Amino acid sequence: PVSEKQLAEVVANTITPLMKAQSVPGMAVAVIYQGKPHYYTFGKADIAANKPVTPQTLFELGSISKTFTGVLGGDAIARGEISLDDAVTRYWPQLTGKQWQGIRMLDLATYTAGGLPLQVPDEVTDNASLLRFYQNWQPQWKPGTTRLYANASIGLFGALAVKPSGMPYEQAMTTRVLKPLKLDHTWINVPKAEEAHYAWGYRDGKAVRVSPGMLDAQAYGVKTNVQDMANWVMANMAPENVADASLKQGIALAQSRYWRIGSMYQGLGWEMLNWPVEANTVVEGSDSKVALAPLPVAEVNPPAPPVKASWVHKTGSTGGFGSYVAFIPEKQIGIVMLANTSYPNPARVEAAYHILEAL
Ligand SMILES: *C(=O)/C(=C/C)[C@@H]1NC(C(=O)O)=C2[C@@H](OC)CCC[C@@H]21
Repeated sequence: PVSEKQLAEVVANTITPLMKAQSVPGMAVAVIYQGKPHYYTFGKADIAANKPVTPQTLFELGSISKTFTGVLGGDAIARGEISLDDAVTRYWPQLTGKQWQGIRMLDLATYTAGGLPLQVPDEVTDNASLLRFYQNWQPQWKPGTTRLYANASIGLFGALAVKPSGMPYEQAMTTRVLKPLKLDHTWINVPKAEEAHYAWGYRDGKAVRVSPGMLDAQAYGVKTNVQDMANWVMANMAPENVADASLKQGIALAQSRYWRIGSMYQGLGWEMLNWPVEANTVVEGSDSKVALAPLPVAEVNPPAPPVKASWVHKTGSTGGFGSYVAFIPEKQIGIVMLANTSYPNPARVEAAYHILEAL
């Protein structure tokens, strides 16, 4: 098999050149292999302070936060609280606009509502304005025909999905996903006492961190360390090991195939491609020109339950952070790459593929 010594060389020889080429200050990596996570840390979390990256350093996950959103939703579905086939309106009777008529919770969850934009406008600062926004939105496409990557879409699915529980989103997440999985250093809002662990992001020489915004916890506001993230990946890769019945089901639902777009399949948060898949196919869908383009979908009805022979992944970025996670259930291997610099997505998947290919 692969030796620990060999794995360390593979990780160092892949990660060290990447950091130098992409000028990334710090990086924390976890490689899941043979039932155990292996940690590798590099560089700095804060240049000014000269603080090294450690397995406790907190990185902004950006869109990888959507995997937590998906699982939390799947768990609510498994509890009988929500259904993906339900009209959005069942959860928001105030959304009276007739354009929402045939739009389901599935569409919000999978960016398939019909043209919801990338971001919730900055002018949207509260509930009543959020209503104004969706109420005046005019869909470019009919529901279930076009996938357009949007925080305005999945962010609303997140808010609405926790409504029947009676709990605010943050408490629903902590109570039903984070605490049971022992993700004690995973935060939507980082306490004052945990702040010294929070790395600084770096853009083009400026120290940066994520700013607030409507539906941020649902779409891009989660921060964690590489330990919690490795254990999160391990729960999603092997949910047979998750004791909570509905949480086990929610994990499955988030890795289920709802739509096919080219060579990939849309889940709830997670995205998948059939394994074996070559690097060039994964890398080519990594591009922003592609990731952000509106594309037609082929519906999978009924949705297909998780398939073990899959490359499941998700990229995430904020102004100062660049993260990526990928695992193959069939092979029980996975990788987590957290970084305090948003470097090119294709570079992320290339390195992840190369090291996983070594296993
Ligand atoms: C998820 O990480 C995410 C939310 C939409 C990040 N948004 C942005 C952005 O700058 O608007 C990026 C881009 O990386 C350039 C494009 C894909 C999504 C991500």
